[PDB]
Amino acid sequence: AGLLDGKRILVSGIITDSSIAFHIARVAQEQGAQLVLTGFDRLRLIQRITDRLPAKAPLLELDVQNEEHLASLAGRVTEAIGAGNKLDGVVHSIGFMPQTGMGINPFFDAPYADVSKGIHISAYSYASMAKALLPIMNPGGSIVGMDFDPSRAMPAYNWMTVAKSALESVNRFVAREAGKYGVRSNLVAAGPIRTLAMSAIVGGALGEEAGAQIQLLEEGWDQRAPIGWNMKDATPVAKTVCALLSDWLPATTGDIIYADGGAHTQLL
Amino acid sequence: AGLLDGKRILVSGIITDSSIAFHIARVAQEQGAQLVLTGFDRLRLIQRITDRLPAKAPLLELDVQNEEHLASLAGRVTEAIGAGNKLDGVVHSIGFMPQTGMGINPFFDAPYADVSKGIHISAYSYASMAKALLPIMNPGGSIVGMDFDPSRAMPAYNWMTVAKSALESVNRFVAREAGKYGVRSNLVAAGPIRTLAMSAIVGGALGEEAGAQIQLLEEGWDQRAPIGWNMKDATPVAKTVCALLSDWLPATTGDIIYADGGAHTQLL
Amino acid sequence: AGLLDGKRILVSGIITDSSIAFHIARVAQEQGAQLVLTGFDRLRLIQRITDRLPAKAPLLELDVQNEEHLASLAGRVTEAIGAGNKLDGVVHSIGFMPQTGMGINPFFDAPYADVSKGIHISAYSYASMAKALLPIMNPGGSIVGMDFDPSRAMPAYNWMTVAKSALESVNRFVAREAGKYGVRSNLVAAGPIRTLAMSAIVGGALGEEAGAQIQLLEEGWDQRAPIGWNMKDATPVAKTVCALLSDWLPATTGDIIYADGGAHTQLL
Amino acid sequence: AGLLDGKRILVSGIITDSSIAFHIARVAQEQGAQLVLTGFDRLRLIQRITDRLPAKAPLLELDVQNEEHLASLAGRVTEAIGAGNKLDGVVHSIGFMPQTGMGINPFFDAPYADVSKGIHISAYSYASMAKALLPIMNPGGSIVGMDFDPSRAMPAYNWMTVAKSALESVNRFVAREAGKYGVRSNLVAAGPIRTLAMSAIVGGALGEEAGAQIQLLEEGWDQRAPIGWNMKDATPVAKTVCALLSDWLPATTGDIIYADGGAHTQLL
Ligand SMILES: NC(=O)c1ccc[n+]([C@@H]2O[C@H](COP(=O)([O-])OP(=O)(O)OC[C@H]3O[C@@H](n4cnc5c(N)ncnc54)[C@H](O)[C@@H]3O)[C@@H](O)[C@H]2O)c1
Ligand SMILES: NC(=O)c1ccc[n+]([C@@H]2O[C@H](COP(=O)([O-])OP(=O)(O)OC[C@H]3O[C@@H](n4cnc5c(N)ncnc54)[C@H](O)[C@@H]3O)[C@@H](O)[C@H]2O)c1
Ligand SMILES: NC(=O)c1ccc[n+]([C@@H]2O[C@H](COP(=O)([O-])OP(=O)(O)OC[C@H]3O[C@@H](n4cnc5c(N)ncnc54)[C@H](O)[C@@H]3O)[C@@H](O)[C@H]2O)c1
Ligand SMILES: NC(=O)c1ccc[n+]([C@@H]2O[C@H](COP(=O)([O-])OP(=O)(O)OC[C@H]3O[C@@H](n4cnc5c(N)ncnc54)[C@H](O)[C@@H]3O)[C@@H](O)[C@H]2O)c1
Ligand SMILES: O=C(NCc1cccnc1)NC1CCN(c2ncccn2)CC1
Ligand SMILES: O=C(NCc1cccnc1)NC1CCN(c2ncccn2)CC1
Ligand SMILES: O=C(NCc1cccnc1)NC1CCN(c2ncccn2)CC1
Ligand SMILES: O=C(NCc1cccnc1)NC1CCN(c2ncccn2)CC1
Repeated sequence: AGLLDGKRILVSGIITDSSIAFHIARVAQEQGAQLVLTGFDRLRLIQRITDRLPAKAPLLELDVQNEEHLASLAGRVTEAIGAGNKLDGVVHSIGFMPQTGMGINPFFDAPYADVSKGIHISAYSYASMAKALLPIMNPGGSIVGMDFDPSRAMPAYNWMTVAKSALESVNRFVAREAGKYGVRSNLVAAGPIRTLAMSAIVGGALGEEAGAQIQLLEEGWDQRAPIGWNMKDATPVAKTVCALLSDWLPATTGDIIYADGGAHTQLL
Repeated sequence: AGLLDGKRILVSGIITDSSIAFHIARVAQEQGAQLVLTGFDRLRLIQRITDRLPAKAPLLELDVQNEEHLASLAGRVTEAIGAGNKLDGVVHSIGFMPQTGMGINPFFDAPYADVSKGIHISAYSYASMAKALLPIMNPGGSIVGMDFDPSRAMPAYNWMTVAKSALESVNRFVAREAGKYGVRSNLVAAGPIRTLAMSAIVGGALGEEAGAQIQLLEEGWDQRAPIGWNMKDATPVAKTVCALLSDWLPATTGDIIYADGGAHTQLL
Repeated sequence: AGLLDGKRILVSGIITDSSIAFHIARVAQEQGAQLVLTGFDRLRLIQRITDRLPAKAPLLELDVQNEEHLASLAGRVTEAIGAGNKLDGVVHSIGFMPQTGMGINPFFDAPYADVSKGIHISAYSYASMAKALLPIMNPGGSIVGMDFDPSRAMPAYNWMTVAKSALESVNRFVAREAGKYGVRSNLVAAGPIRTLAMSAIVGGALGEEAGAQIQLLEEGWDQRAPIGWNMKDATPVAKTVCALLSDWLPATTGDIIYADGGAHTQLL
Repeated sequence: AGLLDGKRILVSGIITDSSIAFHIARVAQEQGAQLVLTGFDRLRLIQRITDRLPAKAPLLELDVQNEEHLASLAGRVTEAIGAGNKLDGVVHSIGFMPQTGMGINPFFDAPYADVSKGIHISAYSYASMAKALLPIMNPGGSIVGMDFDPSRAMPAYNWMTVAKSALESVNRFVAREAGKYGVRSNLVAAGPIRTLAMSAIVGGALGEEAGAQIQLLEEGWDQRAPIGWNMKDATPVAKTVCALLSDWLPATTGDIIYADGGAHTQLL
């Protein structure tokens, strides 16, 4: 009798046990959803990590920059869920920006080849995934992507902020296409989460200046948030994604839900 | 095993069977919530209307302009739910603007005494209700109010648009105070709903010009909405309010959720 | 050969030599404008203060809460500028909120009579002034009001923030009416300025807590602003108001121009 | 005694007599500015077109995708304005999106190679130009770029809307870097202008459906604008760019000024 009882949902973006997608997958399974998982490059690691989920789920390879992977995706998902069955939900939890684009060097020194790779994976792929999966989605379905509020500039995040501004625009166009299938498209703008990569940045992987800036930036959320913010807890973010995958927000599309403790609503 | 199983929720704003609050109350009861209702002026009518809800609920008198009604509210609610029990949710579904403020005459011709009455009932009362009820709310609780997107000016809505801009500001301050109690505060910005008063305006109760403008304004929503908009169906709005009252959006506060078919995200 | 050569402009809001309106008036006169000034309550003080402006200007009494003052305003201005002449510009630099509404006590403890007085003077009066003066304004004319960004909640500003949210909504409706006369209506959202009242608040006139919060709040602007922010210098704000009064922003109306050093565009 | 008397300004983006940059260049020269022009690919055509400007100006070749052109730009500008002299202003009026990205085919059918080329020219190049020219800019200087409001999705504009969302984000980061030189960075969001390319689209160059959608979209501006909108008149847009290049908006940076007749402030 869970929130997502009987729903078939595809979850992308698991790489480690600290991935936001790992927590989305765990909460969705606790709420009765039947999952299909997609992974990039390190498939042996991803299978070993996902063995720790409450229930066993099939794992499919998906590199969003690979045209062949995207062209065969719908057929591979149909084989995993069985003929005559369709998806009720899709979770995009994919992001990447080369070090040159995220504070290892000044904003002006990031080459366009690096920025373009980052925009392909972080923004264009949201449209790529919707194109591939909408023909195998049921009416009343839901597509959810992960965002980080880019309305104002900030230190070190640099070109990844630009990629998120592009993603928010892409989401509004995806909602127009998804609407024809009776499917909603929305993003969850989360507060900062201490994943393995974020902890490494704070530890100085992109230089001391960038590390100090990210640490101070992350600390501002708990101070501003009227209900506080715990960067070591991904469960409130996972619950918000599940709310959008459910039948309980049926009139919301092309939109952004903020799971940030209310920090974006307060100046100080 | 409903979305709101075991929750004690106060619902204000029922006047007829077409009130948005009537639909919020019905959905909340179908989802296992135990309600307390508040009504203004026509208590015999409200009792007769609420006899049609799935379950019987106690009805309390509340005029938000009456200081005595607000001062005794917490004690009257405690008597209705029993000593030692507290509320888990509060629904503000209250609004009013005199005819002079809503298109019966030009924008510049509305006297301040009329505008002030409208702002008292539609915006200040959101803070009044939170002040009265937060001392009897449990941690993890939720306060929800009804909004109509006022970010851009529009024909005929006139000073009620100004009252909604004030309400959105009030909501951000209420979230600061509610946070100290472990309580969230949010608004649902709904698309237009054909209540008795809205149908009367379309029928020309505020003059032909205002009626023609409101009819054309309301018709724009379904055209712009990627998933469409049915002004004769309040159920998607009621479901969204219940989503905010639940434990499934635990990191959202001082915010606005749009239940408008995605119309605010599209230009044409 | 100044920016405003030959223009007839009404400037409201002068009380002391630290008033934002005093600096707007000085810059407008240096740029060739012919002024008419309006003052409230302390007319002997205002005449003595305005004797320090580069040129002598007629001073008229205007209490925005007084219906008689507003009804006679157009006739009194016509007498001052001469029959057959009209205004090219209007500056609204009026604001007030009782101490109960600005941090001397908690947000929930401000009585509605006090909040209503504050909203009348700070927001409704923008519509009152436009109603009185549009019949004596030339096509190509400009109305400008003073704003303080209220999109996010902040400590101590409390109900004055709510009044500014209402003012921004009022400005969008005033633009609809002013457009029929070929007149623009806009607001300037300024960064914090150390006027006599603001210095007194920092000095603890509204209590130590409010003073400490306002001081820290004000200090954040210079840190966030890419070009910095000097709270002791009103000249950049006065120049921005003159830009809107000129013929150089002819396609901007119902809008907000930010003269805050770019602080609102940066998170940290 | 013009608005820009004695200022040295670089203007990019002239291709025909209908280019927005042609009108910016003409108004800047009428206001006393000394110009340097940059052109792409068709240099013989651009020289012939710019012979019609009020004053003769040097023309330099600049393809924003060419690393060599950008590396030599500052030296070539210094040679044109003379040693010991620096620029006071820079105008970015550059945009491009392949037909696949602007309605000749569905949104999902635009290949990433085409979208990436469009984002390089329309958004990344704003950062490229600032990097090349800031070392030869005077304190008090100004950088201005051209925008088209992308906050909401719209028919046919498709991936060019996504490119504008990226440009707005880039502008906020450019303001951080430019601030170190005492230079402002802002965008002008203009209403639709009937350039040669826009007239060809309305005439069906990108298919009948796209043409019909663009014509209806463009027609909405004049209806919504409180002061109206003339798509055949670029002079109000050129005046707004000159206002930002002047000393009259000295506290505005990382921002957007809307020269759209106030259309973005009104729903209907
Ligand atoms: N961590 C935070 O503070 C935070 C906050 C808000 C939003 N987000 C967003 O949440 C999402 C998930 O990030 P995360 O923080 O969990 O980090 P993560 O490293 O755990 O997840 C990112 C995922 O992207 C995948 N990926 C990269 N390139 C790919 C490609 N070519 N094809 C397919 N998959 C590819 C990686 O394999 C990985 O699984 C991202 O969109 C991120 O921007 C993160
Ligand atoms: N109908 C729409 O199109 C629409 C759309 C979005 C939001 N809303 C908002 O939803 C809310 C509910 O409105 P509705 O459309 O259901 O209409 P409604 O007439 O059914 O409800 C408004 C309620 O306000 C109550 N009220 C008025 N003055 C009061 C006072 N002094 N004290 C206490 N209660 C008082 C009335 O008794 C009534 O129950 C309002 O805030 C309205 O602005 C309506
Ligand atoms: N000082 C700041 O930090 C700051 C920043 C942004 C915006 N503002 C705004 O600028 C405007 C001017 O304020 P200021 O800071 O120069 O302070 P101020 O005290 O010098 O000016 C406010 C003016 O309002 C007038 N006023 C009050 N009640 C009135 C009434 N009933 N009728 C007519 N006039 C009345 C006062 O006489 C005074 O001249 C206000 O709208 C204020 O909110 C101030
Ligand atoms: N026309 C409108 O309705 C409208 C409205 C708002 C904003 N804009 C924006 O105004 C700007 C100017 O466009 P326009 O409408 O005057 O059209 P336009 O065709 O006259 O100008 C665009 C310019 O971009 C140049 N360009 C293209 N690729 C280039 C490259 N690789 N290197 C250098 N220059 C390159 C072209 O040569 C041309 O001069 C664009 O950013 C456009 O998006 C246009
Ligand atoms: O989006 C975020 N974090 C949000 C944030 C911003 C500021 C402060 N705290 C948190 N992280 C993603 C994670 C995936 N990516 C990545 N991972 C590995 C290598 C390269 N890139 C891109 C960045
Ligand atoms: O907020 C709305 N409607 C939203 C809307 C706007 C534009 C087009 N369609 C819908 N209605 C409320 C209802 C309660 N009020 C009221 N009721 C009775 C008498 C006076 N006022 C105030 C107005
Ligand atoms: O709007 C402002 N200041 C903006 C601000 C906000 C936060 C930090 N720094 C600056 N001041 C006005 C001034 C006129 N008013 C007033 N004056 C006298 C007595 C009562 N009220 C109302 C408030
Ligand atoms: O940005 C605009 N127009 C704004 C607009 C949007 C919707 C309705 N009316 C106007 N035009 C530019 C012009 C330069 N570009 C271009 N030119 C030639 C070939 C390819 N691309 C890119 C598009």
